[PDB]
Amino acid sequence: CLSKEQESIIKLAENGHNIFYTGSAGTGKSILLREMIKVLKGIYGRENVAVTASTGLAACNIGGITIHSFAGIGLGKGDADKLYKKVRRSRKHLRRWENIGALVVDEISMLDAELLDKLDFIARKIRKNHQPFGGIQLIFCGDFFQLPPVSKDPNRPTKFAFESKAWKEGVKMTIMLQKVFRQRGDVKFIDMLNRMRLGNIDDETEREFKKLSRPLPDDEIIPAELYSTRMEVERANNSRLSKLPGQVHIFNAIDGGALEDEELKERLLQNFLAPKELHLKVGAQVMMVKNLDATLVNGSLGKVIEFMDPETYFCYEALTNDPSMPPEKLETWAENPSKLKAAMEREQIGEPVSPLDSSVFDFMKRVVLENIKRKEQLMQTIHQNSAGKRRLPLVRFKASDMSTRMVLVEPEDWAIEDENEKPLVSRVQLPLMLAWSLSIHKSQGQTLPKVKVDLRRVFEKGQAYVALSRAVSREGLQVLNFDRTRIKAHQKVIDFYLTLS
DNA sequence: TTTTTTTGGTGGTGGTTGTTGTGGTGGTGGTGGT
Ligand SMILES: Nc1ncnc2c1ncn2[C@@H]1O[C@H](COP(=O)(O)OP(=O)(O)O)[C@@H](O)[C@H]1O
Ligand code: ALF
Ligand SMILES: [K+]
Ligand SMILES: [K+]
Ligand SMILES: [K+]
Ligand SMILES: [Mg+2]
Repeated sequence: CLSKEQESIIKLAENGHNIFYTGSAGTGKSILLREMIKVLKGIYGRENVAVTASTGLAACNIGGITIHSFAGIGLGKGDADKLYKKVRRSRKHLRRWENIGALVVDEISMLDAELLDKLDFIARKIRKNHQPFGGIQLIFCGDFFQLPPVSKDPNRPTKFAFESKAWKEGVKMTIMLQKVFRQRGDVKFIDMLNRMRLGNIDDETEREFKKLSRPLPDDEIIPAELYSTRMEVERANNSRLSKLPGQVHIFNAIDGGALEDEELKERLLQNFLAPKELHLKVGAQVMMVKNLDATLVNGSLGKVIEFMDPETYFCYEALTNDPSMPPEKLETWAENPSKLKAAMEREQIGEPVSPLDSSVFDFMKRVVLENIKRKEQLMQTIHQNSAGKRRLPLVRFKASDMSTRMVLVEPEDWAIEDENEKPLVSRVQLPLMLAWSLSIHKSQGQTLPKVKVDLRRVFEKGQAYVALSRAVSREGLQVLNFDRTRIKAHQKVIDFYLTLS
């Protein structure tokens, strides 16, 4: 049901142009990108379109992965020549760069000039091809009135992308969307945001946002919550978890790394994104933070169903997807776990095991011949035999393709490197974090019809604008600590947008 | 104040980094593995 404007951008891409297209929050940029990818893939081949964004959550929104994950450059910090050498070792990433025909990059506002220039070097060098990006077709999408790249604060609204040599030679074409969809119900709200987008906040606009400080309805819809800093986010996530009914399950990380200063180690540990102490409950909302396979990536959203050991989960999964599931099969595995292990492997202590929440057996429930749910009492027995085995969270993850894949999530390992690649710090922990609340950075690209926003710690230009334009309706938005002095837009972006009509 | 991540050969400034190689479609490495 794409608009006249959206379809012409898709059709322009068919003609082979290297395009950047843009528009205010909620103009339908990502919804259009999703559809565009199908036709680029039909032109180039299923495996030959790189779909990428600046953050994990924004990449998942269009079925892709982070530009960093795609390129194979790690953090991509060093000289272009060093990154290229890292890339050319890894067979997956070198072949990817040689074979792809198109590179899709969403939320481009968060990509700094150095990365584009280095990426240009990499594509030119790998493909033996002096075209702007080795000839890869470029589709760039985002809004530079939103967040700039993440940096600290020497003198760094880091030169944005439009200042990169790679950009000026590569980007052939720009397209601007104008119609705001996200907030379409509320024209006064849309006008307030777009002027807020440009850093032009008047008194009357300020009055209306300060009016939205009233609390949200206590209704069963759990709100999204947005904060500037990870510390704010963790407090909001842990609060919501404590309101959930249920026994807490504690997962303490295993940390290491061959550095003598314990404090220095902890500084490096903070940026691993998986918590030291992961607390989960049945019903907890979680986010995947590691790239495990093709459709389970950083940004995948899920809900904890229960906690089971691998033997129990094999039975749970098979009971799911059952032709009719004669309860005899479950019984064989119950009294003879040696047969469960073989069955499981054919396809490949002092703490009481709490029984499974009855909600996890609801899928079979939606005539006493078939209402004999002995399997529920059979599944509970098999689970009880897991006393003294590790019980992992079963999470229903939802991918960008609308699939609802159930995964019993095992611990993974993280490591960082040096100027070269010696590991400084390493951790083993589940690749999960609570995700009712989101940082404003990772929220960028999301649509949040019920959201609380606390602007108390906003610092970068455009951050306040990003947070409020996630909302759909004013009735579903609360804003705390709005301050107009913290919303001024970057003049370089105002100027750049002047060559656009 | 915030984001970004890692198998194999089209490296060798390292095995303390290989259950990540119980490898070999690599050689400007050798405290690793056969
Ligand atoms: N043509 C359209 N018709 C109806 N709704 C749309 C259309 N385009 C976008 N939307 C809605 O607008 C919201 C934001 O769109 P999105 O593609 O995320 O914009 P952006 O990526 O620019 O923020 C989505 O929830 C989507 O449902
Ligand atoms: F610019 Al957006 F969601 F991608 F507001
Ligand atoms: K090696
Ligand atoms: K060797
Ligand atoms: K080797
Ligand atoms: Mg988008």
